[PDB]
Amino acid sequence: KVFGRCELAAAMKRHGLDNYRGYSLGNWVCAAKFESNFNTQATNRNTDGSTDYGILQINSRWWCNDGRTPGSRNLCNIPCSALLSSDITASVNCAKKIVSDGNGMNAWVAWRNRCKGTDVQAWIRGCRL
Ligand SMILES: [Cl-]
Ligand SMILES: [Cl-]
Ligand SMILES: [Cl-]
Ligand SMILES: [Cl-]
Ligand SMILES: [Cl-]
Ligand code: NA
Repeated sequence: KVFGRCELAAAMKRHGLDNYRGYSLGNWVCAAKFESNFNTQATNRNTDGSTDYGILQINSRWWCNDGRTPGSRNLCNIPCSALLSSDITASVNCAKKIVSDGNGMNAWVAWRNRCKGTDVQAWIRGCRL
């Protein structure tokens, strides 16, 4: 599923991401835009053999099991394929664990390089929330 901007903002708000660990909703929409272009089915392989999955490009090196990342962890206790669903529940719940692990949203490289320090409120401007 390719979400619209305001559609995704509303879904993330319903799932409790607005101001989660102090990160306003616009931060999460901005991260999703540049990680996946709002596409739940996005995948990308990393140099070390791990793979990033879904709307927030969560990495099989630490967070999910895809059966092909030897020596990795599965800290969200899910198969990585669950992060590609049109229902974003699994991605949101795993992202909550990630952002709580000490480094905040700096875990998302695209957030750090393209959202951090910008006017992220623009990403939810005009949306009915
Ligand atoms: Cl957009
Ligand atoms: Cl915001
Ligand atoms: Cl594995
Ligand atoms: Cl949902
Ligand atoms: Cl933080
Ligand atoms: Na893994």
